[PDB]
Amino acid sequence: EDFRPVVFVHGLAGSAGQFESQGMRFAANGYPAEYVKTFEYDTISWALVVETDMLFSGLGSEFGLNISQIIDPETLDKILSKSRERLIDETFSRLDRVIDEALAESGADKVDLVGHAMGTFFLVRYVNSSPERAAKVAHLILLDGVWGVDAPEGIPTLAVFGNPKALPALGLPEEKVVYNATNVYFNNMTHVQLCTSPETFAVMFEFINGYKPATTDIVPQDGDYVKVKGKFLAFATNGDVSGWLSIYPIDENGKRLTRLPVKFMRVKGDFEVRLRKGQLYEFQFRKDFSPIIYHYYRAPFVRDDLWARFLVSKPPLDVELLILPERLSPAAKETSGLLLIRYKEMIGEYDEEIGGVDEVYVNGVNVCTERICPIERAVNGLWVFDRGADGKSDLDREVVRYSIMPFMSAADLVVPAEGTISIAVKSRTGGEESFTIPAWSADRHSIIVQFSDYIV
Ligand SMILES: CCCCCCCCCCCCCCCC
Ligand SMILES: [Ca+2]
Repeated sequence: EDFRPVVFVHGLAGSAGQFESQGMRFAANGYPAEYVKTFEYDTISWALVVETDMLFSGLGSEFGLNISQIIDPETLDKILSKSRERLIDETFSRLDRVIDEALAESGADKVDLVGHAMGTFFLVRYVNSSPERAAKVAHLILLDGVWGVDAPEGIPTLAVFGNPKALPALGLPEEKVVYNATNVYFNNMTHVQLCTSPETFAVMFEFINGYKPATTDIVPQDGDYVKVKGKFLAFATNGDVSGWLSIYPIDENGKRLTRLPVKFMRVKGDFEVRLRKGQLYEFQFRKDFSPIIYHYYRAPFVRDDLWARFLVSKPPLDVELLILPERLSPAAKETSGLLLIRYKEMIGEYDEEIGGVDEVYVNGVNVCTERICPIERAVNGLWVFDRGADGKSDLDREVVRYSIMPFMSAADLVVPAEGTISIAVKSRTGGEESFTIPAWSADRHSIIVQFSDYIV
């Protein structure tokens, strides 16, 4: 219509998935869906080579603490041998091409840029790098990231900050400011929650358009079908993953309704398919060079979604092998193993400012406890399996191997591989969501369930 394109840049260990709900909100208010673009990049090399400062000097987080512990000391040397000026130049030239293609497609003369966390550091350096690049930017939005620096010269900038306690608040408390920018605060929100919230959407839309949006809801569209564009990619490093995808419509207990899949395809990174609005589906994937069968579950699509992401574990940060000892035990034919994901921190420790606790039940047992999901761990990914493969559910003994992974935690719960698994969430901001799926065995299968990041 009379709108300009918007481009989003994610933070450390992030992807286009943190702007998926915001893209659907922009389209519900009149934007052509294809006007909302995302730029993805390898965050492990960027942090170590370009943002070494933030990494070991708090500007950022505690990944620095868990780099030598996770990445192979040799691999780390290969990464560190890369030229910094070279990495900066080649990555910025790729963003140039994404911006130029959005301008040619829309006829606009400028675009709006949005960054989250480490992505804010990335964008301030990008806009400051040349007059030519800044001349193509109408507005810059910085979400819960950098502070204590000048907004780029001549570009209207908005900075939005969340609850300091949220993560290592060992620094500035409730007083972070970007110089010469409009600065505002949401003290009731955690880190990733601030990026995906409907209140943040209303603030960004008014800053760039001059009026309040008519709605912040994810409005179902008319028609029987929806267009879905997605990608299978490596966690954190974000490179394209190759494999085979089978899609099956399923009933209320997770049983497949058709004999053959409704869609079957060879995927190399990005894929596109037409599906039924409001219908529950199972996305089965087999990745090249692994015999494991993956089953991904989520709520039905109610409108077109051009930003879906399916995360896959790959070197040099193969987080999934942390679970291999148990997958190799004879007991694995008898239990299931699952990963629960939500781009809005799951919190089991009570706090006033935040004002609420989440409850997450698996076969009736709450795994979002004060011990497993404390505020400081900012849990977006929760692993549930039988630690030790001993047939015992010891929920009070922490699973130490995950204490070193960012945004993740784990629960020692025996889930029998017979019949179905029941999963239910009661959100700290109100409302509930539930799933029933088959209890696939861990010796040959992996289960991923993604909860919606906002329930009205
Ligand atoms: C700021 C964004 C945080 C994102 C947290 C994601 C947690 C889930 C990690 C999934 C790792 C790959 C799993 C592959 C399938 C077993
Ligand atoms: Ca156990």
